[PDB]
Amino acid sequence: DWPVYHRIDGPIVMIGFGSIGRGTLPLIERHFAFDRSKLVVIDPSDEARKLAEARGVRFIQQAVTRDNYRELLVPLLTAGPGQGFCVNLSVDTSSLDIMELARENGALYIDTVVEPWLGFYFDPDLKPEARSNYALRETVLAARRNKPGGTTAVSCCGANPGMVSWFVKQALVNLAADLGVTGEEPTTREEWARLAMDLGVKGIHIAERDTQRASFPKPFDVFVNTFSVEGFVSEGLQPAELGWGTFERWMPDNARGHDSGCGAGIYLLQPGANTRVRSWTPTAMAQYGFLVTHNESISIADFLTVRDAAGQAVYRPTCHYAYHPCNDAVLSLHEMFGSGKRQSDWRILDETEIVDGIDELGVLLYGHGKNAYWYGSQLSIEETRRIAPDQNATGLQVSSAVLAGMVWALENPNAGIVEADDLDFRRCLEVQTPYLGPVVGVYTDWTPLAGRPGLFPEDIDTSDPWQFRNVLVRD
Amino acid sequence: DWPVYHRIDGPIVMIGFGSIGRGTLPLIERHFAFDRSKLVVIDPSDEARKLAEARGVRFIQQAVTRDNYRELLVPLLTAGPGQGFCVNLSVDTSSLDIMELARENGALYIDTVVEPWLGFYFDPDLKPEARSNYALRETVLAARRNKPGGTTAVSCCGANPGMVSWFVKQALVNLAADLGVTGEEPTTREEWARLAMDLGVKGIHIAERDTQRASFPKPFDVFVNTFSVEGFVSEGLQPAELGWGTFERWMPDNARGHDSGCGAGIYLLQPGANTRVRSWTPTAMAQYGFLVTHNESISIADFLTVRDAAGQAVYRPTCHYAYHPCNDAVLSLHEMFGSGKRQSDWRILDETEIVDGIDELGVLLYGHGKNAYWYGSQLSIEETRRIAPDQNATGLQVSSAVLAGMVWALENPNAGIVEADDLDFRRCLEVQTPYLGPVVGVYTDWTPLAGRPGLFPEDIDTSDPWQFRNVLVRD
Ligand SMILES: NC(=O)c1ccc[n+]([C@@H]2O[C@H](COP(=O)([O-])OP(=O)(O)OC[C@H]3O[C@@H](n4cnc5c(N)ncnc54)[C@H](O)[C@@H]3O)[C@@H](O)[C@H]2O)c1
Ligand SMILES: NC(=O)c1ccc[n+]([C@@H]2O[C@H](COP(=O)([O-])OP(=O)(O)OC[C@H]3O[C@@H](n4cnc5c(N)ncnc54)[C@H](O)[C@@H]3O)[C@@H](O)[C@H]2O)c1
Repeated sequence: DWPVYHRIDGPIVMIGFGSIGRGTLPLIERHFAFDRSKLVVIDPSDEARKLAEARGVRFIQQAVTRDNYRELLVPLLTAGPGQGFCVNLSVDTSSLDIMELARENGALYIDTVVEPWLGFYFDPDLKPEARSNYALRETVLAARRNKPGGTTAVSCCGANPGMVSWFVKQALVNLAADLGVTGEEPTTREEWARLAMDLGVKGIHIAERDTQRASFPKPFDVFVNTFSVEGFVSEGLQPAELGWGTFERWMPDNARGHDSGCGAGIYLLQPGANTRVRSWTPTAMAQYGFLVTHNESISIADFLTVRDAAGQAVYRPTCHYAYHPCNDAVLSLHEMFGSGKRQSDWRILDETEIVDGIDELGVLLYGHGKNAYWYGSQLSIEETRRIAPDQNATGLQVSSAVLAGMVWALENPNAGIVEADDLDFRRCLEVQTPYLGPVVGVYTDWTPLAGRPGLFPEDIDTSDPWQFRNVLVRD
Repeated sequence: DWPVYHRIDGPIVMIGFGSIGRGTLPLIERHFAFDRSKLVVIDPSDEARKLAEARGVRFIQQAVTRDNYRELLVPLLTAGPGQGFCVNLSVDTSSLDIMELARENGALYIDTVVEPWLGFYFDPDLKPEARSNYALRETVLAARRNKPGGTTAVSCCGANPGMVSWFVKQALVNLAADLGVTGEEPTTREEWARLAMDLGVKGIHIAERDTQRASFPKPFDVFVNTFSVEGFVSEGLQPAELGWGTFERWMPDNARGHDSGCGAGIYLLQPGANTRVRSWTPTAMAQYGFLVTHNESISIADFLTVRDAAGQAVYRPTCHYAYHPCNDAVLSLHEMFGSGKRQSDWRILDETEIVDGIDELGVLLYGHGKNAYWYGSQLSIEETRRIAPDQNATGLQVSSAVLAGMVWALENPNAGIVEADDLDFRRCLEVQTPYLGPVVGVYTDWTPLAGRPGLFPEDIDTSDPWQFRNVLVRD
């Protein structure tokens, strides 16, 4: 008795059939009506081909490249009779170029990252700033300015970026209610931004702890993760990056801003997966997270910016990832950065290989009158296995978020290029929540200055515990 | 047919019966002749009591403290008929005070660390310099000056500090042959220092990689290690510390020296178990180690110091620990520092819980004509079980070193206060080698600049790859 949300009146082209594609395909088949032969999967991998053949879906074993993407995707997306849907869950392909092609041809589009064409991330002719997610996001914002309106294309609608934007909205509404502030839920961007300002939210961590454990010990010289290894390593080697709040009064010497764009970002001249921050989640309590760059770090800070009449920002929250991956990924990062190079092999943990654990993923709003508030999902691998096949808990949070964005795009098909912060957060969470396990809000009195200073001198700001000065792990 | 080296006619007083005591006692019973009833074990824990009772050995369930150690230990050391042997394998006791008591009463003494009385490691009034192993070692050096000669007391004779001092001497001999350096084998401290200078040894890593894996996944909120958790955490929270070589051109801003003493060391105003360094071992290849303070970092650099007539140091190698512990300890450190406090529970892995792996422990001599040379032990858990009971591979490298130090002290019982660098390294390795598994020398062309600079600017010294400026990892 699963709900069927909408009929798709055209081709469904899934680009990429890795961990997320494999988890999303069953949800698409479950929740949408369409003729079976309308759906086709594109992935160059032989392992992906064999899995698709076993599931009985059409499969085209090809890499989408800058050279072929028009000749390949335009016929597939315009096969008729009506509007198709491009579901982009790949690596090494330009989200912007495919998004623009889909829009030119009237097809809906969704992805989970602003990915560039193969060769971008390690091109030595690029300055660190050009490798930032801020710069990639600005290409999408410029595309929206150049062609406002038109067919809906949802950028960066996964678990994070994606779902966490909806959690921020629900958390802000919950904070206001827990303070006795009633009525008038925000409906415009400026109203959301002023709610965060008015409640005194200084910053937001994307506070995640993955406790999924494997049935085999970590193999030497193998990178192990619960989702894309190539994707995670690629983003881990990008500069550490954060949305930068107006309350901050210190940044590292190797921090830099941007000459252009929305104004909400800084980056550090060091890899994010080797940069630690002090953070907190309900199950982990105090923990280190890695400051891996993510689209929502910028987009959430941008969304919640209040400007004056002159257009200058007067309020903006800090926002960044504080990611504690599964234990085998922690070991994998230690191995990779300690050897100076990528391991010779890698593997993504299948649900059949996971003995227990959860993916605790939420937002940590701090600086307000109740200090810190964590809101998000505590989905376990055991619950995952009972409600959705072919994925672990990490994957289900992502694939259910793509499902939600697809429902929203089908229900709002003339909205133009949108981010997760632009969607109806209540409708999206209504679609996604059956796949999120426990969704809870927890207050804590912890701050980054708990237990500090210790036995060594430290550079801290005791008048403001949540300053980045105190969060960043430094010598 | 294990060799029985000597008969011990006096009391054998073992202070502490933890992981090392439990591995050393069977070796003492195997390799020395004596009546079992002259053994006495002192330990405050019930777990130790039951283990000692299971071996039918006399047990005293007491913590040795500053308030009771004289009245508790003097009768035991002087019970006769022969000369006593105090084997100190404890935590929370003063190595110096117990050592001086033993010498005062004509009893031999051996320990594996310069330990202070309980309370020192976390006294909030102590300046960081006073919490350094340099300072603790200076208390032993002063005792030797104040009372030269006399009954032999062996300070810091475990695997590291201890065995690695003998590896350094053998490695210097191997390097001299391979580099064509001619001359008689050195037989005095000055001649060893001169050999290291003449070979161009810029520095030495105590380069260790523990690959022992457990049969169960790491539990949350449990520190897991292959030896003393309390001792490892205590030394991990002391300042990072190293012997400081004359070739070094740079030290970090938070580095500090010493106004008095042998002059061979610096320390950093940060905990050593959260300080990473770039290093290398044969099985690990390039890896991160932690810069945990160790007595041998100072003692080896001091031993290999060449002075001019004025008394000023003209050559000294850098020397420090570069320790990659077992995977569960790596996770335990990330957990402990990430939370800001010790875990609620801890456990030491038993040989029955270890499924495979080795304790690769050696010395990496670098800066010479063949770049870098690693010499040491690759003892596996499988070999350990075949040759010695009640311990893992980490433990056996330590207990066999205590055995070797005991044999040397019996054959040299009036040598005064001595460090491992002062013992006859060939005789000690003759006793220890049956318990070390493969002992190999390996050259490598790896340097700390391999693959650098990369995607980001780095504060490196391209003129000399082995500078500490290139080894230390900045966060
Ligand atoms: N927003 C989020 O929450 C979130 C979470 C996880 C992953 N992601 C992103 O989703 C994407 C997929 O993650 P994943 O775990 O499935 O990764 P994955 O590595 O498992 O799978 C990637 C797939 O892309 C395919 N591929 C490679 N080059 C291709 C090309 N040129 N054309 C088509 N396909 C190609 C590969 O064969 C592979 O099957 C990644 O880009 C990742 O960054 C987003
Ligand atoms: N040099 C080396 O290679 C090396 C290697 C490992 C350990 N060590 C050192 O050896 C020592 C023993 O290590 P371990 O692994 O056996 O430690 P452990 O923690 O396993 O055991 C310590 C024992 O000391 C006992 N103890 C505590 N307080 C005491 C007191 N006041 N008097 C007497 N006993 C007391 C405890 O009850 C326990 O049984 C530690 O100090 C450690 O730092 C040296």
